[PDB]
Amino acid sequence: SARKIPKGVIHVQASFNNTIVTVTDVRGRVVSWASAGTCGFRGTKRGTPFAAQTAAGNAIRTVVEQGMQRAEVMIKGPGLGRDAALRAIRRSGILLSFVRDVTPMPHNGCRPPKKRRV
RNA sequence: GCGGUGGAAACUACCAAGCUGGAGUACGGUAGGGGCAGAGGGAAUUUCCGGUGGAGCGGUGAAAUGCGUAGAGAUCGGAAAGA
Repeated sequence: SARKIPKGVIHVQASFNNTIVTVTDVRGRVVSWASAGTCGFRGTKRGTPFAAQTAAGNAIRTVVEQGMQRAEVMIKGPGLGRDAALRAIRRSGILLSFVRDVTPMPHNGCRPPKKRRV
């Protein structure tokens, strides 16, 4: 089990080739995580909006032991996995308070690597 | 062409004396990522230290090497580091 409080943050690591749908409490002990590599298929298929939908659905379908009402989602990063994930959470329709972005916006910190030339 | 000699004085040069628009300086402002030195800053990244949780994470045209049950990645806190 857990603390049994039905409010908790959801983080969506939407990568450029993957998604991770994790869900955790206010302190930060994770109650479940499920990614595109978690839900079966793996390779070039993972990181597509069907993987965001299935990974989000298989992520938050297992919080029915909690039955969280007051949801709040804190996504991160670029990729094709955001909008399908928000349509998945709104499909489950639980009390999504506010979604938000927490993406790392650097202030010219490190040099990003070589351009691809492909 | 060179030399001697007699004349001219506009121009270059010369002698002397003024002139100011050229150029500077004095003064008052004024704008500036001009330079150098000293302090201070916060994102981000990486690594380490803790709590969670458990199988992938990462990557690609598609894969693979890598890393991961010695608990990775993700998440929250704690430091430190250089750029």
